[PDB]
Amino acid sequence: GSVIKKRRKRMSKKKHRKLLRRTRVQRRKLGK
RNA sequence: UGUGGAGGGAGCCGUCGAAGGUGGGAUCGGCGAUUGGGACGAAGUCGUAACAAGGUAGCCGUACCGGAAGGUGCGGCUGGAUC
Repeated sequence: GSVIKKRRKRMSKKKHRKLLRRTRVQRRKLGK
């Protein structure tokens, strides 16, 4: 088993997560 | 025998009636000032996060935080090394 794969996975996950932290307001108070 | 009679038609009325209109909706596309992140880039800036115990072992899930890689906490795994 390697960890390169899991790391690329992890990075995509993290960037999407931080994007959601930054847009937690706009998503809610836009898409109603 | 007579403008007689059935009877029929014209004509008219009603049912159904396409197209035309009104109506608020569905669905499908396009545009959209601005805003995202995605790929590639020549060559550059910021750092050293990772690979050897990568110099704080990494990694999974989650929460918080941070200029950025990332850091810390709780639990877990070895796909973790020496003795």
